[PDB]
Amino acid sequence: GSMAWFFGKIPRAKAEEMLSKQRHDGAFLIRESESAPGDFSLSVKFGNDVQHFKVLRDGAGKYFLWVVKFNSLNELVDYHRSTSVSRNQQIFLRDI
Repeated sequence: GSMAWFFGKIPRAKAEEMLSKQRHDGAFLIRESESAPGDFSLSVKFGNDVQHFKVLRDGAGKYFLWVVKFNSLNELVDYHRSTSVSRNQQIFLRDI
């Protein structure tokens, strides 16, 4: 029933001003970006600064801020020693 976080089209500069007054870190708003059709941005008050993040999209039109992909098998395996191979189960890799 209406999202307080959607501020439509507004200049970066207006959200900075409107966020630096929000006291609690993690205060945020999404905003249609002002130069790229359908682009979105997420602005976050954090610390004494106000931060911005491009809202990425994939060829399927999924949205995501950041994802993790590796350059090689070595790195892929190295990562999953501390984070789940699966997503529904927590299975970590341990060398035999």
